[PDB]
Amino acid sequence: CTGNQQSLAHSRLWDAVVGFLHVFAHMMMKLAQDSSQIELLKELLDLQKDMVVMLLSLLEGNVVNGMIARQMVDMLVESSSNVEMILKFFDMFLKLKDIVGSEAFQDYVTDPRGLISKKDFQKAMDSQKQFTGPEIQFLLSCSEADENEMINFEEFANRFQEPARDIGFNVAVLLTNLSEHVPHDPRLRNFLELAESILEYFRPYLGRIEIMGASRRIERIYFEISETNRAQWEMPQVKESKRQFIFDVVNEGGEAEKMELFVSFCEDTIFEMQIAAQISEGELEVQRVKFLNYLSRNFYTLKYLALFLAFAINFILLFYKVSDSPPNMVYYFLEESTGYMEPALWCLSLLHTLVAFLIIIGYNCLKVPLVIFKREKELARKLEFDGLYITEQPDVKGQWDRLVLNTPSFPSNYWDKFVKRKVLDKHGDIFGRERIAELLGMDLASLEITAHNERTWLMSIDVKYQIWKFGVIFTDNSFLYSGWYMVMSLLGHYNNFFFAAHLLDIAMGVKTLRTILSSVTHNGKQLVMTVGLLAVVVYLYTVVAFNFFRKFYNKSEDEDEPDMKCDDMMTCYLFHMYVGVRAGGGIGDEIEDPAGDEYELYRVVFDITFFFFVIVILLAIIQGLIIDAFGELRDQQEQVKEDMETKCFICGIGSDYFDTTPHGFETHTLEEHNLANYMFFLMYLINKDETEHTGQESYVWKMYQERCWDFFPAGDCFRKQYEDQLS
Amino acid sequence: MVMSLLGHYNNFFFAAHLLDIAMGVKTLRTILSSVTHNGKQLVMTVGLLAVVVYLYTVVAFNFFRKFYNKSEDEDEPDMKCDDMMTCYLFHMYVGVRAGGGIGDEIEDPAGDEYELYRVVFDITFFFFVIVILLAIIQGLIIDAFG
Amino acid sequence: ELRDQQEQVKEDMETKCFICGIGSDYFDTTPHGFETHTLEEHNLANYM
Amino acid sequence: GQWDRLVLNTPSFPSNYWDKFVKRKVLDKHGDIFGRERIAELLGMDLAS
Ligand SMILES: Cc1cc(C(F)(C(F)(F)F)C(F)(F)F)ccc1NC(=O)c1cccc(I)c1C(=O)NC(C)(C)CS(C)(=O)=O
Ligand SMILES: Cc1cc(C(F)(C(F)(F)F)C(F)(F)F)ccc1NC(=O)c1cccc(I)c1C(=O)NC(C)(C)CS(C)(=O)=O
Ligand SMILES: Nc1ncnc2c1ncn2[C@@H]1O[C@H](COP(=O)(O)OP(=O)(O)OP(=O)(O)O)[C@@H](O)[C@H]1O
Ligand SMILES: Nc1ncnc2c1ncn2[C@@H]1O[C@H](COP(=O)(O)OP(=O)(O)OP(=O)(O)O)[C@@H](O)[C@H]1O
Ligand SMILES: Cn1c(=O)c2c(ncn2C)n(C)c1=O
Ligand SMILES: [Ca+2]
Ligand SMILES: [Zn+2]
Ligand SMILES: [Zn+2]
Repeated sequence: CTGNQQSLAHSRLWDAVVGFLHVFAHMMMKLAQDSSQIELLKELLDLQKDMVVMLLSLLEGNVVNGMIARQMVDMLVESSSNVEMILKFFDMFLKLKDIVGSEAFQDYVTDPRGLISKKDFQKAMDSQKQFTGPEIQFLLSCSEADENEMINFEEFANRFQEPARDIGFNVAVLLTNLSEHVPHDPRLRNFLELAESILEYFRPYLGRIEIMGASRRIERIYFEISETNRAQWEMPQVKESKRQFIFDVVNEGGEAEKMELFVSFCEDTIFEMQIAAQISEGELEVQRVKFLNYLSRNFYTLKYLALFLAFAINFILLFYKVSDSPPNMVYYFLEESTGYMEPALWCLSLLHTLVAFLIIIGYNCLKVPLVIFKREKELARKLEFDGLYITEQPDVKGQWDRLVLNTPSFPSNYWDKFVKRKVLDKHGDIFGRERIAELLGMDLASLEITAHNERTWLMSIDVKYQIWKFGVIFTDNSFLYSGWYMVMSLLGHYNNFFFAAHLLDIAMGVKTLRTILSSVTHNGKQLVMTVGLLAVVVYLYTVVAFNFFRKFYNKSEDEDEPDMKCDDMMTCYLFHMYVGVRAGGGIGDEIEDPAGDEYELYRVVFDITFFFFVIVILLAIIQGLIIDAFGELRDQQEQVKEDMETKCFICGIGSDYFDTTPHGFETHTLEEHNLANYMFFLMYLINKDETEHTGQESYVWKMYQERCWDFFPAGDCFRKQYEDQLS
Repeated sequence: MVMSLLGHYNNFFFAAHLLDIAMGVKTLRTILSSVTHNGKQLVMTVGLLAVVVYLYTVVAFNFFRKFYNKSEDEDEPDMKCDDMMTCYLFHMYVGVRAGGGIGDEIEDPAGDEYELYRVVFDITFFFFVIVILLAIIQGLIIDAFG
Repeated sequence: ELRDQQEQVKEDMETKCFICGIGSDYFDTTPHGFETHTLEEHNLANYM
Repeated sequence: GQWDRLVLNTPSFPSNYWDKFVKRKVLDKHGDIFGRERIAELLGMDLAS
């Protein structure tokens, strides 16, 4: 609201702030000289944290060159000599941790207790040339004396770091906000170099983002990112979902759902991260949980020991021979005279059947939730928004899903556990409350009569919900492939040739191969037709042979024994389709010459036409289709890599508009619109309270809690509105 | 230099310098870099050929050993498909080069015993290998040239 | 080629208006801009 | 890189790269931050002398 931000811009509020600036720079530098003064100083840092966030919330709704920004900067330079004293206090107490991490001063202490001598550590700071002369006696006075041989550099590093943590980040926000807001202020240029160390210690934990709300203006929004949110973001199990999410959105997804899939992806990744935090490192439950944690943690590598074994049980098997007298036919092993192979074969079989099971359990305990999360989310959301069932009517998927609504735990992974009430209330009467409570199993009256508002897993394991979950998982594809790998492994103990069907998983995983495997199924609906066309053409050329050319079809040399393959038309047709399309010269290559004048010319056309139509055209098209489907699937993976280096993926502005300066597009992508920044912003919003969301924060949040996507830039990024007014 | 020097050992080595015409002559040097341009995705295709011919060797070693008698002599039986390490080499040697698939080099399935199954074995070995993969490869090669 | 003539159609019908020769970019400066434009401004069904 | 980490001690590291004073430059610019004497030992400069 401007009407308050105008009145605050015209009082003596700056002159109030200047007095608060002068008391802050002098209270700390007096209070930093005792251990028994530290209780007071933590309160002071939390106070000026709340002061500068008032300055930030005063500087929201800010234009690039506005007088509020200009009254902010001269007030900082009317309060110069103290505001560097607070800046140098942040600057000295941050390099103190980075200096003491060097081994040059751990070598300067020879005490095994760690109690470094004061004058010894005094010349240590005098050895490095970054601090000043008065700084070390300021630091020696900050240190404890303890018979002048003990400063205890370890506790001295982190003592004044954790209470000074958020405020040192927060002051860097305001400095980098205003410097990004107004250009050409050399006092700010004096300020930014004076506070360089607090920038780089608080640049990775910072994140920038740019949203456009509040009557068509984009503005830089800033936030904190924890160490924990960046730790479980740079995991490959999270990253593999992203690389797929990059693919199927820019390839087949339109510009509309791009953002809707993005926040859905932001929902799903946030999920996997919760369940990865769940598994991060009488007692039957405890032992089993340790077992599961061990499994899932190794899960990525337990697949490699399954691949090895399987490539070994083969090199062994590749040594079978057959004979009558078993040293009827008795399959046995060559016995190459190495370590007894049979024994090792049995051992590896066992293993390959165990290390499969423990590949199934891992999948069940890792990738299941994120699927029974994707289903629950999508369902509930297409329920309380589109009113799928109560108003409209369904898709085998939908019919199957119309089974858990009665369940007492419908939202079992979808965080929102109140999606029951919402739908009822929003269609309360329109479709009959009691009817809706019956459909959803809420128990209406008693439900709302729940005392909550007013005032042994096997033991109670709901059956019906388990049935729904198993149905949906068995409907999954990747679980079916792991079920097939288990079933083949198990069946292998029946006959080791089945340990030659795991041998085959090298293929379905090895990238360049997996493409060649999807080629067939990519357009089978238009390759099966071609095969069928081959079947019908060979049919038509079989019928004529069965009406006029039966005479020639005698593939038996024996004078007496006549074969006459072309008598039972079901036999002639198979003869053609078996040795016809494989002759390479057509059918006429496998029958007697037409030298006989009888129908000689007609057969001379039958041969040539069968060859040309089939073995030159169709046995070509097919190959054609195949090779092609292999080429296109090698381009869909190309266009992505192309455009991700050409478009911003948030706004549809190419790289040319950001090529009018070095690293223009690069910098734009790297800080203006890193989508990682957006996904972090979503987590930061979800984490903090509601009573603390600032204006723009609460605004974007409340436009998210009802699924409106008008707060993404999509058309201009802070260099099309203010391009002229900023250099 | 090493080939030239070794040539004095046996003049056929003066047929390895003969080959430098190639590595310098532009239009050729391209054809030579084609193979190494994407070998990481052509070696995989070869390997896929190896594995498919393997899978079609195993079935022949479990049900079709009977047919694999490439020796005409009445007495002397060859039976190439007895030592699986022998049957697999027989396939990978005269299989992918038949141009009509493996079924072009064995006795006819006229015998009703497993006649239909062999009529599918032949056609599938031909289609999957000699029409698809021995095509892709050529494909990869020609492309890398384009 | 006969598999591309059927491609270009599906491409451009999602790129041009078919009544005015204005692409989808000019109607991309707002959500569903091109979509709304096609759906009410120029549904040729409306003309017929 | 590992192989290149062999000539830094050599008395003639910049043998074709015209700049033959690239020894001093690096020392001076990281003079203390990483220990002069340590850097002179790494680069075979013989610091003081
Ligand atoms: C380890 C491995 C390496 C290679 C390499 F080719 C590559 F280059 F790709 F890495 C090689 F390293 F060998 F060179 C190929 C496949 C595997 N196999 C598995 O990961 C594995 C093992 C057992 C059970 C299952 I399930 C799997 C497994 O995850 N399979 C699939 C096919 C990837 C599962 S899916 C159908 O994609 O969901
Ligand atoms: C003279 C010549 C002509 C032709 C013509 F084909 C062309 F049209 F290209 F000019 C021809 F004139 F014959 F038509 C082709 C190759 C040569 N060979 C050499 O230059 C030669 C000789 C000996 C040792 C070496 I080393 C070379 C030589 O430089 N080789 C390479 C292969 C170019 C060296 S590299 C691997 O490229 O570094
Ligand atoms: N808004 C964006 N516009 C264009 N490209 C983007 C955008 N956001 C991220 N990227 C892309 O993300 C990539 C970041 O580099 P990086 O290699 O780390 O990611 P990756 O190639 O997908 O694989 P990974 O990060 O897992 O190693 C860059 O290619 C960068 O272009
Ligand atoms: N003026 C127009 N510009 C671009 N596209 C148009 C225009 N008018 C109609 N269309 C196209 O007509 C299609 C309407 O969707 P719809 O699927 O119903 O038609 P269809 O795909 O041709 O087949 P059918 O309507 O018979 O089911 C949209 O793809 C829409 O882009
Ligand atoms: C896991 N999770 C989310 O993913 C989420 C949320 N609110 C919004 N989202 C996206 N809550 C409360 C939540 O617990
Ligand atoms: Ca508030
Ligand atoms: Zn952008
Ligand atoms: Zn129009």
